[PDB]
Amino acid sequence: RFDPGTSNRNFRIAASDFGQALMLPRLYATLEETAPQVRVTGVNLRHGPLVEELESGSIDIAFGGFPTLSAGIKTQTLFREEYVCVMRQSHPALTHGLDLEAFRQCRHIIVTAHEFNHVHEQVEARLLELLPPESIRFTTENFLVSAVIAEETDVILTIPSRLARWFANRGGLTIFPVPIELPSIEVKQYWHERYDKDPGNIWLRRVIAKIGFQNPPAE
Amino acid sequence: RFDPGTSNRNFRIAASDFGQALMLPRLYATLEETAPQVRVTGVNLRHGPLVEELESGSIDIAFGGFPTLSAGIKTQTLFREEYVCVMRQSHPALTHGLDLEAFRQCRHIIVTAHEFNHVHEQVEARLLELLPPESIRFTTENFLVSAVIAEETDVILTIPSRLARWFANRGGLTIFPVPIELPSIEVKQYWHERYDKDPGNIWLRRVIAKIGFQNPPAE
Ligand SMILES: Oc1c(Cl)cc(Cl)cc1Cl
Ligand SMILES: Oc1c(Cl)cc(Cl)cc1Cl
Repeated sequence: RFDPGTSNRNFRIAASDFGQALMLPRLYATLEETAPQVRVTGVNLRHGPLVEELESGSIDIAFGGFPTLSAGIKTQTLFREEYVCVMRQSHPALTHGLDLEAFRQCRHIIVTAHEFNHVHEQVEARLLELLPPESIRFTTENFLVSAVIAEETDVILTIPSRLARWFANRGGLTIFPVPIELPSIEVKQYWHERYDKDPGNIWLRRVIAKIGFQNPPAE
Repeated sequence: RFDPGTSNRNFRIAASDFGQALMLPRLYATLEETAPQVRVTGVNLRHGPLVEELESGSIDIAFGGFPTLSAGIKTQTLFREEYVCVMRQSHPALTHGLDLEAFRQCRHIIVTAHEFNHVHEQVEARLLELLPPESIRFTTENFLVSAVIAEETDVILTIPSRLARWFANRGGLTIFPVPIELPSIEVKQYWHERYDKDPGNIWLRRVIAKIGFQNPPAE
């Protein structure tokens, strides 16, 4: 039996750093108003098979796009996302703009996700195919790290538009279209069928389904 | 064995997400001007022994504070850091003040570092000791994630002052002293003695030793 109003359960959500930054603030009001002793922990993605973390209960929900989670896994598709490019407000390419070749000759920072089997790996692969190897100056596993490096140096960064907009709304980056075609991605929450009937998991699942991920955090 | 002006070597630096965000932008000018094909990859901290990653050449340099790195390891202490608290400018306790009692009754997000054996674990331990368990609403392994969440919710975040001051520029955090006695920490670069004589490693270490970590990134 799980009662949100009195529980002190610590829920663990596996997600990229941006996924955590997107999710947790949108849980705050719900926690404050209805589950004041419930704790939520964001857990970084690891190389091991995520399905086993979900099966054992060491992760309650995975939040992201995880193409290799299937067998033994239930899902709810939360939203669809598209990629854009960002550069800092004082980037010298802004004076005359970029055609596709000038883009390829700029310096880039890449977020790598193939080691975590996160759907961003599809974009990573396309960028690695597109770009001259010497054009790639930085690599990182974390989205927020790459965004703040783009604010402080002349590197181009290709990222989900929700992440881009968060920084653009604060003044630090400007957004422009990716000059090649990239897939859109589906972001979902995932749980193991072993916990499909668990009252705590069900509660968190349903809370997440109520979240508006295109809007500011409530309250 | 190594010439920076022509090298296409990919150096891997292990660090917290803030450490990566601190380090890489401060390498950019050096790379642009003296080593245009050298790539730098920020690598997240992991639960396994970091000494083995340095030993195997899997990581070139570790950057941060790692109290369990010793046998087989050479270090250079780069700077000392102290902690502060941040809260968003629209947080209620802003006016009241942040006395210890009011601090304890606020909601907190804690950056957990003990699993990575990073020196922030010392501050983590002090907070967990003083705060009631119901005061801790969120946990994350990522400093930048926690800063985004503090910017967007009424949680209090206790962090290195260099992260706080820089992060408070955009968006709107207010910095407070922590009403707890906290140690300062030493930030160092770490390498394995096996690569003490590797010319590529030597070059990168000396570049790092010339960085002003108290100043903005060059350019
Ligand atoms: O991991 C992600 C999540 Cl959960 C959401 C978005 Cl929009 C992007 C990423 Cl990379
Ligand atoms: O990992 C860190 C580094 Cl490398 C530098 C500072 Cl100032 C703080 C942290 Cl948490």
